[PDB]
Amino acid sequence: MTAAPASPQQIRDRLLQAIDPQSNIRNMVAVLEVISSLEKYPITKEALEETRLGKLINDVRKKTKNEELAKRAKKLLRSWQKLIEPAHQHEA
Repeated sequence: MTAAPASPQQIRDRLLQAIDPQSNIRNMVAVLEVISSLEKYPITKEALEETRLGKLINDVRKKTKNEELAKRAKKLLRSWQKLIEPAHQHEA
């Protein structure tokens, strides 16, 4: 459900209904909606800390759709990581 979540807080709610708070998967199919959404909507930096999506980075790293993709994802994640390390080359 929901083709466009837009705001990061709503993504968190969708994550927790797919997995246990202890970061283990109950429904991979439900997880796929979260990652597929994140592929269309990258989490903003102030929202990343606000909604605490950094834990999602930990879980998606191991439970991502494609293990090879997790290596590629770093390019996208760097747009978020700019809050700890200067990364704002062209997405300004």
